[PDB]
Amino acid sequence: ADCAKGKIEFSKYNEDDTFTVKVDGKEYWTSRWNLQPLLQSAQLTGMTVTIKSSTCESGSGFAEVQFNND
Amino acid sequence: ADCAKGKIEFSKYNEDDTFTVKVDGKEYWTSRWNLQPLLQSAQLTGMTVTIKSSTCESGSGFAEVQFNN
Amino acid sequence: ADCAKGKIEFSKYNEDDTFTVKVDGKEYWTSRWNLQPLLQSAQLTGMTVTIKSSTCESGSGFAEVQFNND
Amino acid sequence: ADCAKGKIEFSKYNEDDTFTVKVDGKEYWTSRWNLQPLLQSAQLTGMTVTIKSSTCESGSGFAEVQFNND
Amino acid sequence: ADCAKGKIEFSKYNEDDTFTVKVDGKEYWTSRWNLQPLLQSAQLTGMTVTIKSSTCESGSGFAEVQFNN
Amino acid sequence: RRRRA
Amino acid sequence: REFTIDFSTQQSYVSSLNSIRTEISTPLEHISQGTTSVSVINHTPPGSYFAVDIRGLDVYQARFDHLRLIIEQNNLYVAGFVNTATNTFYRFSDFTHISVPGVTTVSMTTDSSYTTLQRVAALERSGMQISRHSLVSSYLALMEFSGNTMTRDASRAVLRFVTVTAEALRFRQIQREFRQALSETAPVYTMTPGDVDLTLNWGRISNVLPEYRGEDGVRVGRISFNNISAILGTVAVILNCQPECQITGDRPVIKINNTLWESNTAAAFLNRKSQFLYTTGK
Repeated sequence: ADCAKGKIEFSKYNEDDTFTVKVDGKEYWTSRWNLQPLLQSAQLTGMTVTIKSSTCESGSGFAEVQFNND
Repeated sequence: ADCAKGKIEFSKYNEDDTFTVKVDGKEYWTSRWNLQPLLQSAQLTGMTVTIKSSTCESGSGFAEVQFNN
Repeated sequence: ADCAKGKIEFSKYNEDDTFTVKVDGKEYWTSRWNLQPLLQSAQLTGMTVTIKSSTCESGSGFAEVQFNND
Repeated sequence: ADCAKGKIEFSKYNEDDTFTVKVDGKEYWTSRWNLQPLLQSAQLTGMTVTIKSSTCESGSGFAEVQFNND
Repeated sequence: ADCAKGKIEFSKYNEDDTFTVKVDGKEYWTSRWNLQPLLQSAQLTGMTVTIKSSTCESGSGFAEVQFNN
Repeated sequence: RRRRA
Repeated sequence: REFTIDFSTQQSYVSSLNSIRTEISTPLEHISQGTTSVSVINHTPPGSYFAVDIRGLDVYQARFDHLRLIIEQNNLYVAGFVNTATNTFYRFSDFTHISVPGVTTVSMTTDSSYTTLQRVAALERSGMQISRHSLVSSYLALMEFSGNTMTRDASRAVLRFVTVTAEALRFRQIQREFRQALSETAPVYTMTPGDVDLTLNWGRISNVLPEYRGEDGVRVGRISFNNISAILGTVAVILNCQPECQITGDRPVIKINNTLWESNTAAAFLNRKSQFLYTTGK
C-alpha cells in the first residue's frame, strides 16, 4: 500500500540501528542501511517521499520508498 | 550505447533491492549500492545523467552512467 | 530521556572512532558509525537535533538522536 | 607525476565498478570506491583536482588525487 | 595536543588509501576511512578544523579532529 | 507541505 | 487592490505583470538593473489579497471579461476565482482565511495543491500546452463551473491560468516563454520540466537570493544561475524571508569556490559515509 506521501517532518536514528521518518503525521521505520543518508538528504531538501508498506499504521516498517522532486 | 540523457525525474528504492531512476520519460534500475548516493546526489543537484548500456531497454538494468553538471 | 535539544556547537572525531557533538552546552559521544556524516551535515546547516540517552550529564553516550526541522 | 590538473569535466560510473573522470581533456579511471562520492562532490563544487600517477596516458588508472579550492 | 587549527588548504587521497590534509601550513594524514568525507566536507564548507594527536610534526598521522563552522 | 497553486 | 492582466498582446501582458510587481514588491539592492529586478514581496498581514481581472483573451475586445482571480498577497497563491457575472467566489479549501466582501463565497472541498489539481485535471504540468485558444476554453470552463467540488475541466483551467498569472509574476522565465503564444502566429507554449522545477523551488530560491553579493553563481537544489543575467532572466519576485522560506536548519547559504549554495543542498550531498563501508554494510 502507498501509506504516506509527503515531506519528512523529522527523522530519528534508533537504538536498534533502524531509522525512522515521520511522514503525513505517521512514523515509519526502516532497517535498510542504504536508506539512511538518502532519507536525510530528502529531509534536507524538502523532497516528497512516498512510503510503501503492507501496513500503514504509525509504527509500521518499510523497505520501499520513492523520492520525488515535486 | 546511450539509452537516456536528462535530469532525474524521480528515484525509488524497491523491496527487491533495486534502485530505479526515471530519465527522459523512461525508468531504469540498478542494484549497485555504490550508485544510490551518486544518483540521488545527481537528482537533488540537477545533474544531467547519461545512462549507458550494452542493450538499451526501458525497465532494464544498468551499471554505466555519466554525470554532467 | 531527551537530554539536549539545539544546534550542534562543534563535532569531533575521536581516536577510538566514536564521534562527539556538543549540544545545549554539553558534550555527548556515539559509537554509531552511520551518525558521523548525518551529524556533520546537521551541524553544517544549523539543524536542531535532540540527543536521547539514559544519562544527560556532559560526557554521556548516546545511540539515539532526532533530526528536527525547527 | 602530476598527470592532469583542472576541474572535472564529467564523471562516469563503469560496469566493472570503476569510476572515470575527465580532467584537462584527459580521462582517468580508479578502482578505489571511496573516491566515487568524493570526486562527485569535487565535480559539483568546481574543485581543482590534480590526478597523480606513474602513468599519465589518457585512459590510464589512478589512485592518488589532490583536491583544491579556488 | 592541538597540532594545527585552521582551514583545510588542500586534501589528498593517497595510493595507500590514507588521506592527507594541509592545515596551517603543515601536512597530516589519517588512515581512518570515515574521516575522508568528513574532512572533504569541512574543506568545502570552510570549517575550522583542529587536528589533535600525540605527535604534531609535519607528515605525521592523526585520528582525532574537531570541526567548527 | 507540497506546493500550492 | 485590483489589477488587470491584459492578454491582448505581449506588450499588454508584460506591462500588466510589471505593474503588479511594482505595486506589491521592492527590488533587491544587489539584483537590480534599471527597473528590472528580483523583488521581495512587501510585508502585508496574513489573509491580505489582491484581485486580478482577466482581460484581452480576445485581443483588445471587451468580451470574455467576467473572470477574476483572488491572489493571497504574501505568497502569490491563487486562493480561488470569481465569476463576476454571478458574483460568486469559488475558494479553495486551503484558503478559508481569505474573506472577500460583497460576493457569495463557495467554500470548496478541493485544495489548491498542484498534486490535487493535476489529479483532478488528469493533466500533468510537465508538457502541458497553453495557447490563446486554450485560455479561452479555460475561461469558459470556469464560467460554466458551479458547485463546491472542482471538476476536471475547471482544474485544467486553473492549472493554465495560475501558470500564466502567478507563476509568471514569480518567474521572468515563464513570462518570456509563455508570451510568445500571444502573438499573431498564435504558437503553443509548452511548459517544460525546467519551468516546473522553478515553480517547485520558489521558496528555496527566495531564501537564498537575498544573500547574493555578486558571486560568480548561485546553486539551489536543481537550479543553477551562472551570472546576474541568468538570475534576472529567470526570477522576478520572491517571498519575504513565510513558512515556505525554510525547510530545516537556520543557514541560508554557504559560499563555496565563489558560488553561493543553498546550505541544505550542499549538506544533502556531503552526508555520505565512506563508500566502501556504505556498499558492503548491507
